[PDB]
Amino acid sequence: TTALVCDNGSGLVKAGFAGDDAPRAVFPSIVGRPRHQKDSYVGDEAQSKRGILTLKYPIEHGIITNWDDMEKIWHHTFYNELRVAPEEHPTLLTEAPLNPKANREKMTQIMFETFNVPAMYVAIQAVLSLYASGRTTGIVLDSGDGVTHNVPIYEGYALPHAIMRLDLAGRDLTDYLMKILTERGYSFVTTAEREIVRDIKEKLCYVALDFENEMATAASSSSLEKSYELPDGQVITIGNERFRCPETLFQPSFIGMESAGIHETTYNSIMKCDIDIRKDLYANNVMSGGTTMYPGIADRMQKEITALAPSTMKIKIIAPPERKYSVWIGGSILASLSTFQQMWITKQEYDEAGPSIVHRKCF
Amino acid sequence: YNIADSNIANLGTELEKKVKLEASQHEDAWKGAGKQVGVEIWRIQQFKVVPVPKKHHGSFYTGDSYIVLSTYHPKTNPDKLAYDVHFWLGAFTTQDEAGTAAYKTVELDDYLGGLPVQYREVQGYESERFLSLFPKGGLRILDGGVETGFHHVE
Ligand SMILES: Nc1ncnc2c1ncn2[C@@H]1O[C@H](COP(=O)(O)OP(=O)(O)NP(=O)(O)O)[C@@H](O)[C@H]1O
Ligand SMILES: [Ca+2]
Ligand SMILES: [Ca+2]
Ligand SMILES: [Mg+2]
Repeated sequence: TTALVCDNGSGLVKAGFAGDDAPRAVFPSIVGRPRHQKDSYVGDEAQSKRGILTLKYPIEHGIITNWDDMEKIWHHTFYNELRVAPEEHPTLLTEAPLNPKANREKMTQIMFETFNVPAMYVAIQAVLSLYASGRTTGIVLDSGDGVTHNVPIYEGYALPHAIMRLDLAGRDLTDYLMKILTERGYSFVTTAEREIVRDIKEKLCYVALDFENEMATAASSSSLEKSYELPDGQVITIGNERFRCPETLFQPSFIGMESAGIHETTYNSIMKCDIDIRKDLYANNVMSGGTTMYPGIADRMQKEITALAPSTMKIKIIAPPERKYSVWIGGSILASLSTFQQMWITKQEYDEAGPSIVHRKCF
Repeated sequence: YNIADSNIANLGTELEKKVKLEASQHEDAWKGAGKQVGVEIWRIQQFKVVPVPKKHHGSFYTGDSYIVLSTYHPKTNPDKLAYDVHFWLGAFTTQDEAGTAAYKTVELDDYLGGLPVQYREVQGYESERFLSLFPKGGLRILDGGVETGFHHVE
């Protein structure tokens, strides 16, 4: 019996089989319907037909907000991508911490009542990433398309009072890039154009080590500019947008949020932990998720945490090269262990206890 | 947020510890562990926790990951047992081995009631405590190791 591991990101589904070193199916967590108002398309194929569809994400900031479309995503994952019968596979799902409890209750209900899985578990994403890095103690910064979260973990146990969450992540950065590109006279507005700008962001953006210095460099000459060919063949140029876009992670006021930036959420999380473990957290800051892939982000985090921390504190940022998939990989490892599977909810347990059982089994 | 309304409301609870203690009862490697002073060692082999024979204790394959349980009498009571649990990660170990070693270290900690203090020991970064476990000349690194448990997705 092979378990399935499905990391349902706000932006991307990562799905596959426990024991594999990578997800075999990675595709956009989108449902598309005709822009002019069968009847819908899912995932890669919706992306392929983007020219005629309006695209919608069923997960916003880590929370499922369109359950009918989420069911379409899960159905597509099992039957069209992985081509498995879900009733034959114990299934590991994932979630951001600090989600409302009803989200995993309904996940559990649909997995058992609609998909008839034999067993399932919902794991916290940051814990999977820490194990994927070979650690039991550290502080994870996970940033995807919907959520940025910090989870300090000591001896294998997440410290709930110190968990931090910011509902600011890759989708907000894409939207901000769309906005600032209007300053050059470009107009990216539609759901299809959002996906184009997402690609520009992924290919060309970076985190400046010193933002104000970089702004001056960009005005002094064209040395930082890059060009990009749109699907219609138009070639555009971008300059300081390359680094102003992810600067938002450090300065959330760029999009009108009063929140602390990611360097400050990380520091604040460490400071909520018992004094004697803080050195181990500072030395084990593990980054995971696609929004941690900007060139320069680890060096900027190192610099900013150094400025906040005690002057003698040893600080290390760990940035695994495959960190777009670290959550999934940690799930593949844990779901390969019989003792971890012993904790999973079985179909019989669900039949007898209902959705509330998820809170008593999944930690 | 509102922790009590959220999916982390039961973290840190007695219930979390109870469920994890139960899971740890399902690993054969822990049966009989930590019952007398000494050092017990296991190697991860394709996701499984496999005992290392005593005659090899102190010799570690650079390609592998291990769990080392050191049982000792604490200063507080010469007739009771306390524990340091070290997980040793060879310079060439693969991600599945190191992640399993980490998870299973927590599980052994659970099995022993939380008492073990955990130490992550990367080859070349071993702590003073780890270096003190083996008699002079006892700590030796060996070339090679067992094959990963992962299937490589092409
Ligand atoms: N090289 C890159 N540079 C910057 N952003 C990137 C890069 N690659 C991917 N991203 C962004 O990372 C996000 C997708 O990352 P991913 O970790 O799969 O998120 P997710 O798990 O779907 N979302 P979440 O629910 O927040 O965990 C999108 O916003 C991408 O545009
Ligand atoms: Ca090996
Ligand atoms: Ca312990
Ligand atoms: Mg994610």
